[PDB]
Amino acid sequence: LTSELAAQVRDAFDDDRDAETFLLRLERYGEDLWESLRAVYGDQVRALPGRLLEVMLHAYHARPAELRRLDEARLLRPDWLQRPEMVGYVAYTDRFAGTLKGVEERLDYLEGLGVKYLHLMPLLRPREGENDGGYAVQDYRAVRPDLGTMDDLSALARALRGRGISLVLDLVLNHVAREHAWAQKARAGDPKYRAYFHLFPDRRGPDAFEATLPEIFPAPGNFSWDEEIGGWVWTTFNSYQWDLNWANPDVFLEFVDIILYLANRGVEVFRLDAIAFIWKRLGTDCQNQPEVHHLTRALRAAARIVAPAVAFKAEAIVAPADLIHYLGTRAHHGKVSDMAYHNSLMVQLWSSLASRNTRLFEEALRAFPPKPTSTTWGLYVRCHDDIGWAISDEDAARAGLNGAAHRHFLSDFYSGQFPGSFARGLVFQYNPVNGDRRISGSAASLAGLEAALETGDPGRIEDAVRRLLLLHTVILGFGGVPLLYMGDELALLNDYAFEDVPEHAPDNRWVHRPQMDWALAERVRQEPSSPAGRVNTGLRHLLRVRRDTPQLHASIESQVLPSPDSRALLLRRDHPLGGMVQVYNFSEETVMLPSHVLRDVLGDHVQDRLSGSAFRLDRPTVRLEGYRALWLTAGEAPA
Amino acid sequence: TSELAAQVRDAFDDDRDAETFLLRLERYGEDLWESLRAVYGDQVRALPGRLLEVMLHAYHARPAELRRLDEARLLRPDWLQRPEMVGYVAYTDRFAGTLKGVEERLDYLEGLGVKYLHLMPLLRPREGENDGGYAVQDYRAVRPDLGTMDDLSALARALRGRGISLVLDLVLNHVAREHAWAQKARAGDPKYRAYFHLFPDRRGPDAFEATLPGNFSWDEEIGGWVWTTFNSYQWDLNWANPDVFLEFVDIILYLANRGVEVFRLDAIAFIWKRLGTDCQNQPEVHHLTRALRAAARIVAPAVAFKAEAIVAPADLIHYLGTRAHHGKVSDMAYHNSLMVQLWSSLASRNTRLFEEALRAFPPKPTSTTWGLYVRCHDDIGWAISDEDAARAGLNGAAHRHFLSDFYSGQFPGSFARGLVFQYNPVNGDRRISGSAASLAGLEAALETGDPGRIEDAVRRLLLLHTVILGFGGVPLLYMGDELALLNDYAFEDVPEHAPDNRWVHRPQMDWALAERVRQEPSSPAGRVNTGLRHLLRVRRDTPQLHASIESQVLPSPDSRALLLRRDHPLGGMVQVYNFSEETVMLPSHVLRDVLGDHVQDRLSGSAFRLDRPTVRLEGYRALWLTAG
Repeated sequence: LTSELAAQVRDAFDDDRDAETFLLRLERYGEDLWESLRAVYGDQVRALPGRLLEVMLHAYHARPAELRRLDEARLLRPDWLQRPEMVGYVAYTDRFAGTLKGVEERLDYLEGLGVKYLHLMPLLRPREGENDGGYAVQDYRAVRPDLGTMDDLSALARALRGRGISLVLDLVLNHVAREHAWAQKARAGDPKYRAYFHLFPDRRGPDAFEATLPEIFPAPGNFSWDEEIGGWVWTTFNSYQWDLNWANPDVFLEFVDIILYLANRGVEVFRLDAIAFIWKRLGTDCQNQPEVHHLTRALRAAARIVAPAVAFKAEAIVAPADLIHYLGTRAHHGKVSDMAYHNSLMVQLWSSLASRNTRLFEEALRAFPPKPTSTTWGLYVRCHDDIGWAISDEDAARAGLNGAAHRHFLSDFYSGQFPGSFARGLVFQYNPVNGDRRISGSAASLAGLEAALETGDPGRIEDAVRRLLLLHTVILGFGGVPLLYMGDELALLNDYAFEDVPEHAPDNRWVHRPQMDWALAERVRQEPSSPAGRVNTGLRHLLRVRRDTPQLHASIESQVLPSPDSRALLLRRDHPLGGMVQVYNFSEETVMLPSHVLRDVLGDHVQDRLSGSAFRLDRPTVRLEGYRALWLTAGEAPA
Repeated sequence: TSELAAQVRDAFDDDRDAETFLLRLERYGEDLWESLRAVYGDQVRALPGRLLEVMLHAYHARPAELRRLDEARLLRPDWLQRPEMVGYVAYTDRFAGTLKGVEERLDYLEGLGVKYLHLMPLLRPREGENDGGYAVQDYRAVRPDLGTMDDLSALARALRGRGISLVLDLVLNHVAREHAWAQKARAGDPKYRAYFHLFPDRRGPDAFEATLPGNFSWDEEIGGWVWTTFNSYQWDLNWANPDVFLEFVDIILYLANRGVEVFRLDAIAFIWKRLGTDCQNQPEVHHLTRALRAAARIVAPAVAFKAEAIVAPADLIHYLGTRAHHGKVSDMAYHNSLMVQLWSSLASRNTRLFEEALRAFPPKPTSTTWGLYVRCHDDIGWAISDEDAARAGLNGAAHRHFLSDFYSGQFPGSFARGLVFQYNPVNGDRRISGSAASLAGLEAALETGDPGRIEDAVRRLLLLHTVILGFGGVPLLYMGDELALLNDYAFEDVPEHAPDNRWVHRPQMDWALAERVRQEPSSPAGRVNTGLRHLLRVRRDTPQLHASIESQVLPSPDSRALLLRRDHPLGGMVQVYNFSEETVMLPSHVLRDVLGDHVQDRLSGSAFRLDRPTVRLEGYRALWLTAG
C-alpha cells in the first residue's frame, strides 16, 4: 500500500466515506493479500496490484446498499457462522421446489425449521449434455436455464436475507467446461486464453506428470487430445473439463471478479470445489500443494476487503493431517477458507451405530488436530454423496482393530448383507484393488427404518426412530454448522423411482436424492405419532434446544472423555457459563454408565438440557436407555 | 426494539448514520438492556429512551476522524493485544509542563515505540487538597495550569497522528464537594440530593459502619450526614439512581469525542452500597460496567476501559468478566501480582513463590488484556497471600516482613534504597516508596563506583523490564525508568510534597539529561536506555507475545530460574529468566520437550543447541527461545 494506490483509490470515489472505508480495509488486509500473491507469482509483472485493485474497486462500487449493511453487521459479529442458532439445509433447487422462484414459495418451511444457511446444489450454468452433476461450468455469471436466471437468484437472495438466511453456492475453482468462453477463445488460438489452461504440444509433458498422478475415475486419465491446440490439454475429472492454470495471474483475477460478482448478487458463502487440485507441480500428486493455501488466502483477503459479509467453505475430503491446512496453519489461521467438512465425524457416526462400539470414534477424534478458533466445521449425517469408509489404519490400530477388516464389515453391514443388519443400502463402487466398497442410501434407510417398516414391529420401528434422532443430536451438539440433508427431517426412505428415470438409472446415488413431496411434508406435520412425525417433532425440538445452548458456540471444540463403557461416547465442552458433557449410547441395550467420569467434570448434581430431567452423579451409575442422548450441565438438588 | 428504531431513524439526516447506529444497537442491545434491568429493575422504563437521547446526541457530535478510528478498531478488535503496543505513564506537568508541552515531545515517545500514553489525573480538581486529582470538580474541564479541553483535544489529534492512544483517569465513585452536583444538592434541589448517599441522623451511618472495614461526614446544608469513603471533601455518588448512570454515559462519550481512547475507571470497586457488606466488589458493579461498556461500544467502538482495582486474584478476575459478563466488564486490568513477584524474586533470588502465585491466578477471557508494570506513581504493598506463600514453603508474614526490610535498606547488605511509606502498628506491614533504579541497586552501586555492582544493577533493571515486555499484555513504562532515574531527594524541599514521600519516585523529567543519555551509550543510564530500546524493538516483532495467549509456568528444576511457555501457531516460545547473580545450568530436556532440537534466542540473535546436557544462563540473563 503506497501513495499511488491510495490516491487511485481516493480518486475512484465520489463519496469520501467510501474511500476511507476501502482504504482502512486495504490497510487491514493488505498483508494477507500482497504477501500471498508474491509467494505464488514471485516478481511477476508487478503490474498486478494495480489490475487487482481495478477489479476490487469496480466490484465495491456495484455492491448494493443492503449488502454493504450486511457487511457492517458481519464486522460487528465476526463469529456469525459459529453461533448456536446456525442451522444449515442442503438441497437441489429442482428437487426441492422446481425452480429458484419456487424456492421463494417455501421460505416459511425453512424459516420455521430454524434454518439460517441454505446450500443449493450446483446451479451455475453447466455445459449441455453430461456435466458431472453441475461441476462442468459453461458460464459462472449465468444460471442453469430451467432453474431461472441470475435475476431470480438475486431475488431469492433478497428474500432469504429477509428471513435471516444465507445463500450458499458451489464454485468450481479447478476447471471449466470445454464450452466455456475461455476454452473457446483458446481453441480459436488467442494466446492470452491459451495461457488459462495447461496446454501441451507433444506427448512428453503429459507423460512427465502421469508418472506421479493417481487416477480419479478408477474417464481414466489426466490428459485429453483436442484438435485445435492438435495437442493435449490437462483434464482432471472428465475430458470435457479443462484444468485452469493458476500459475497464470490472469486466472486469479478472473476468479476474484467472479467471486465478487456473485457476492454482489447475494451469495454469502462459497463452497470452493476441487480446491485441492488447483496447483500443479511435477513430481507430486498435484494435490494439497502449498500454493493452494497462498491462493486461498489471497482470494479470502479480496473478499474481506470488498464484501466482509462473505465466507468460504473448503470442499476437500482428505486425511485429517491434510485437512487442517484448509483452515490455515503457521502463517494463515482463518485467513484462508473459514468453513470445511468434518467427514471423519460422519464416518464415525455410522461406524459406531453398526459396531455398537465407540473406541474407534474416541481414537479418530483424539488424533484430529485442533482447528483455529475462528473457523467452523460443517457437520452432516448424510449428503448427496455415497459414503466411503475413510478410516485410517493407525486410528483402527489404536482401537485394537484392523483397518481393512473393519471397513469390509461396514460395507457388508450397510449394504444389507451382514446377518441381522438393520440397514438397507446399495453398493455404489466396488474397487478390485482393495476390495473397498462405497454405499448409497438415505439416512432413514441406513438407520433401519426401511427394514423395520417391512416387519411392522413397534420395537424395531422405535429403534430406527431413535437412531435417526441420535445421529442428528451428535451433529447438533458437536460444535459447528449442522447441515441437514433435504428430507431427513421427514425420514425419507430409499427411492427406487430413479431406476424408471433413464438419466438416473446408471447412477444409484439418486436413491438418496428424492423429490420433495410437499403433500407428504404436510401429512407428517399432522401425524405426530407416525415414525416420520416422531422424527420430525424430535428434530424440531433438538433444533430449538441447540439455538438456546451457548456452550455450542463453534469456537469451542468438543473434547473426548475416555469412556468406561465402549457402548457410550462422552464429549466435554468448556464454556464460561459452565461446562457441558454430552453422553451418547450407540447401542440398543440399556447402559449403566459409571458416574465417576462425569462426576469429575460436572460435580454431583446435573441437569439434561434435552429432556429437562435431573441426575445425581453421587450415585454409582447413570441409566442410559438405548440410543439415549444427554446434554448435561451443572444444576442443584432441592428435593 | 420498536420504539428505538423509529426515533433513531428520524434522529439522523444521513441514512448511513441511522443504519450504523441501528446495526450497533442490535449488536450490543442485549448487553445494555439486560444489565440496566438487573440494576434498576423493570421499574424504570422511561430510561432506554433517555439513554438513547444521550447516545444519539454524542454520536452526532463525534468528529469524522474519530469515526474512522472507530471503523479501524472494528477491523482489528484486538488492537490492545498486538505486540506493537507499549504504554508510557506520566504526569503532564512533570514530563513537559503543560498539555501543549507534551506535543513538543512526541518524537521522544514515538521514537521509544510508545502507542499508549497514560497521563496522570488532569480533569479539573477542586482547589486545595485534592487526593492527587481524585477529587474532581468538573469532568468537562482540565486543571487550568495544564491547559484547556481544547489543548487536550489538540494533543489527541497529534497523538493519533503518530498512532498513540490517550488514556485518562475517570473517577466513577465520588465527586469533589465543590462539584456542581454537590452544590446543587446543598442548595437543596431534590434531584441532586439524590446523587449522593444522604442521612438525617446517625442511624443509618451506624448500620453501615458495622461492616465497613470515617465513612461519613457532617455538613451544614445536607444539617446532616453524607457518605464519604475517602477524606470528607469526596462525596460518594449514588449509583442506585439512574440519573447518575446517565451523567457518566454522557461524560464518557463527551471525553471520547475529545479524543480519549482508553478510560481508567477509578474507585470502581466502591460504586455500589449494600447494607451488611463491605460495600466493595458488589455484583451490581459489573452490571453497571457492562452497561457503560455497551454504550461505548455503540457510539465509539475505538474506546476501551481499564479497571483500577487492586484486590486479591479471585476478586480481580470479575473485573474482566465472569459467566455472562465474560469480556464485558473490561478490556484491561492491572496485574498487580506480577509486579509484586518481580521484586520479591529479585530480593529472594528464588522463584518458587513466583511459580506458585502465577499458578493460582485464574485464566482471563482471551479478548482482554493485562496491564503490566515494574513501577508506577504508587508505593508498593506486598500483596502476597498466605496460601500462595504456604504452597511455596514460606511463611506469608515472615516473607512480607523480609521484603519491607530488604527494600527499605535495613536488611544487611541489601542493594535497595527505598523509603518506608506506611507502617502498620499491628501486623508490622510496611509500604515502600522508591524508583526502579533505586530499588534495583543502582543508587547503592553509584556510591561505591564499583563497575561490577553497577553492571549488576543495570542487568536487574533490564531483567525486570524484559519480564513485563514478554509476559503478554501492555507494558506500562513508568516515566524515566528508561533513563534509570534514582530517588529524587528534593521533594522534602517542596513544602507541598514533604509530607508524602511517594514524591521520591515521581521526578521532574530533565530533558538535558535525556539528551546526555542518548549520547553516552556506556554510562549506566545509557546501558539501560540502549538495552530497553532493544527489548522494545524485539517485542514489536515477536508475534507470540499477542496478549490473547497467556504465559504458562513451566516448573523449574532451579529455584534461581523462572520458565514461561507461550503456545502459538507459528510455533511455541519459552522464556527463561535468571533472578540471581550466579550462573544457572538448566537441563536441556526441559526446553527440548517444548521447542524441539534447534532453537533461537530472539533477544541476542544467537542459536542454541539443546543436544548438550545443559544450557548456560548467566546472571540476570533472559532468553526468549523459539524453534528454528
